[PDB]
Amino acid sequence: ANIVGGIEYSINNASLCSVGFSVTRGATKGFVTAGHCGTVNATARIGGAVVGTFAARVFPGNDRAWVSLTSAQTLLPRVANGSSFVTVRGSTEAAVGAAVCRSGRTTGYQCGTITAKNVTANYAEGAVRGLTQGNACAGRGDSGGSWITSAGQAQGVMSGLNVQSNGNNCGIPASQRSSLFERLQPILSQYGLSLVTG
Amino acid sequence: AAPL
Repeated sequence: ANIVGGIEYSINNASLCSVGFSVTRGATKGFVTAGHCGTVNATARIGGAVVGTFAARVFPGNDRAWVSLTSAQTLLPRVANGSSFVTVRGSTEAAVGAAVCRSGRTTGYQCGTITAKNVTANYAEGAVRGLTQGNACAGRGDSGGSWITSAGQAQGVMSGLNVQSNGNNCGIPASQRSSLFERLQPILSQYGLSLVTG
Repeated sequence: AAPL
């Protein structure tokens, strides 16, 4: 499979999440995703085919994971936006007020702005701290997906949101959305990963 | 807010 940020992958033939970003760790290929998506050694599939396994994760507390891929996989410096792509150029952290988009398998590519940093989410499992909040909307299944600026700077991976009964927060005004993502920089240094860019 |  071609590994592009935003695309669907399954975990142990049951939950779905979205790919965050292609990365490497020496000769190993992988992608970063959300911690709550799978446990260590869970099998990841893209399109019915095994692409890799969860190599490490931290959830709750933080919400981060990276999946190590087999070498057959093609890592690409790209995030899906409909039939188009946004090139990943780097990982400069954007400030509050900055515009940002996110990509996932449930709501596709959505944009909004960053509204606050260092938010705590109190999920059923425990708190996750240090999250950035944006008001771009998202839905169940978008976990793990890319948050990136149009400029191509990788911000983080989708963690959670104030979901409504329709499975997303896209039908409430931007003002009432709390879409939270895990920052990329701590995940990259914690696992010693380098982002694939183009 | 819930995971995702």
